[PDB]
Amino acid sequence: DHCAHHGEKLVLFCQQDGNVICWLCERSQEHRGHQTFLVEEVAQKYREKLQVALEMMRQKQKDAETECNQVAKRVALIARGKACGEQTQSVRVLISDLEHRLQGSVMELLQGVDGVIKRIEKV
Amino acid sequence: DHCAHHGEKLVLFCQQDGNVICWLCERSQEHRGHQTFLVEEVAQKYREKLQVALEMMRQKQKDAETECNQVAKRVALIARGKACGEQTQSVRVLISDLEHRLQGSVMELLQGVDGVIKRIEKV
Amino acid sequence: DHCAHHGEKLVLFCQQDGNVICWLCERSQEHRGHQTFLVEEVAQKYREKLQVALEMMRQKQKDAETECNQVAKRVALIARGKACGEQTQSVRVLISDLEHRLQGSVMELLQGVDGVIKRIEKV
Ligand SMILES: [Zn+2]
Ligand SMILES: [Zn+2]
Ligand SMILES: [Zn+2]
Ligand SMILES: [Zn+2]
Ligand SMILES: [Zn+2]
Ligand SMILES: [Zn+2]
Ligand SMILES: [Zn+2]
Ligand SMILES: [Zn+2]
Ligand SMILES: [Zn+2]
Repeated sequence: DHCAHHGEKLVLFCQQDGNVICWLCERSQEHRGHQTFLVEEVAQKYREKLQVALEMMRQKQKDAETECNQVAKRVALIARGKACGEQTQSVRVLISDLEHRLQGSVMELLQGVDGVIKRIEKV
Repeated sequence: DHCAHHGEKLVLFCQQDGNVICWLCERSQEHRGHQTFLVEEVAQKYREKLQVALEMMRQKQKDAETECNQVAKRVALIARGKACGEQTQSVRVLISDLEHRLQGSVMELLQGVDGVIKRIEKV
Repeated sequence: DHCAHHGEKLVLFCQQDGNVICWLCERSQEHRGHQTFLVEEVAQKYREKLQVALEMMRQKQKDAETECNQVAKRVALIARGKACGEQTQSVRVLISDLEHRLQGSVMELLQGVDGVIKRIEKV
């Protein structure tokens, strides 16, 4: 909950970068013309954004594996089950990440959140 | 002298609200587009504004009661003295408030000061 | 490294004044419309600016005294050596100041630096 570089409170959320920063960070050239908000005023927006993204991926994952289960119930179908495992990997990691961000604190929720958003957009 | 919500120093005076706030308060949506100044740079303006308002009300109160004393010196004049007591109430409370704001600290002086101004304007 | 007036960290450099100030200083009327930067982001600019200024004055001083040495090697030439001592005084003090600013910390480097710049410009 503290900026390791400046030793100040991490309480500002930059919309350009999706990072949680301190007031001295806000002055640096990195965020010269960036719009910041209080962490306490963007949490709900992103929390609901990740909740829906988690739900839609859980549904897509449930559909995928119920199908993958029928194949495995027949047993080279083995290589097909291997493909499904490799294709759905990034979803399993993303689902895990969102479950961590939602259950945890506001720091874990928002830091680099916009990066997790764009990864969700990819699938 | 501290913001109970954010634990920061109350050193900023918002002109839109007439409140003494902290730097994190200044970031919240409550003061999205409000002009703030240092508490130490608006005290004199408001101090003299309240001094004159106190003086003009003390004079109006002195005139009123000297008149109210003549009536009571006759003794239903009793109900007339009761009316005067009810009519001049808000002035007695305002005079008291200003005496508290002027004698005390800068916090008591400026917090919600603009609210006391508009009440002074009413009479 | 602390603002004696406000007790806050001296981490902001005002370009209009050439002073190192705190965030409460930045709010005062003194710097109403001044551009500030992080001390950590202007040090290099001024450090190199003073390095070149020191070098050019050391060279001008070396040339001057080697000439002053020839005169003193003859010995009223004494009054001429006295004039040289009085003429080159401000350079000897400026050279000393720059050597102090460059060797020391960022505070000593930048505080009132722009004042030392204009004195360097005079010669
Ligand atoms: Zn920082
Ligand atoms: Zn940024
Ligand atoms: Zn599968
Ligand atoms: Zn506050
Ligand atoms: Zn306000
Ligand atoms: Zn009366
Ligand atoms: Zn200061
Ligand atoms: Zn300035
Ligand atoms: Zn000489």
